[PDB]
Amino acid sequence: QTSAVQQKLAALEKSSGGRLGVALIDTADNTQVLYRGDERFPMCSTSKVMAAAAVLKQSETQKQLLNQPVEIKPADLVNYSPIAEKHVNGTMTLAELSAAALQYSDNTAMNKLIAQLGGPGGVTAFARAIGDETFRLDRTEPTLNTAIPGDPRDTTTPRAMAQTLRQLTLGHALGETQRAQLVTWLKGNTTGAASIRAGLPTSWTVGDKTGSGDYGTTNDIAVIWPQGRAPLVLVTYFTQPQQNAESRRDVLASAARIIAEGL
Repeated sequence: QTSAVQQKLAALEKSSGGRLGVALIDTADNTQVLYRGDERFPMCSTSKVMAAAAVLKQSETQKQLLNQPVEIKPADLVNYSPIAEKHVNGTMTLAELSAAALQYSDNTAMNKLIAQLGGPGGVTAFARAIGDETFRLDRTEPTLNTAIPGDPRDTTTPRAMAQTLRQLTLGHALGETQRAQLVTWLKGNTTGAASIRAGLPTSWTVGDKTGSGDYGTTNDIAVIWPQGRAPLVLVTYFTQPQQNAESRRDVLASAARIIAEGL
């Protein structure tokens, strides 16, 4: 059971020197394309989607939760927090933290989302509650990015993440206003133009969350709205053998382009 698309993804992976994972869901017919779909990959910042969604779920029973202020102290600042660093010795609301984590990949903001959920295990508990048995968040930023090969911490599989991203953005894992808010945030991502988006026709609309970490780990998870047809969900995970390997967003664009050729 190896398709033309899977053979092309294998050829891409062989040329890339790394390990590639892909899961597509076409919501027009619920069909799937999987490449290493059940192998675990380090999530890095793609886990920010699960944390923001878990807070959105909390806000379904607390109408003012997203306006709740959270203190940002100098000691809270973790590498790559361009929004939180403007608010040190001040506050950001949970909505502001969600937007910063999703759209700017603000690490301190992610840590505030994790804390609001009671720790990394609270994010994992939310994943289980929406039917994801695979996702595990074990650490905070920045150590969740160590991406060590063979390490199960802070990993998921492409298959699971694609199914969860569908349920969160297009299904009913969240209330309708909350699903719309998540979609709005993802569509406003600033960090995605070189990843899945770069491999798709420019007329298609994309919301995505990127991730990057050690071992050259380069990830992207996306909901895709092609012109005139039902949306797609696509996840592309990539990781490399050397701890200091460089990012390869072009490999995710290449995977997305192969996927799009098969439609």
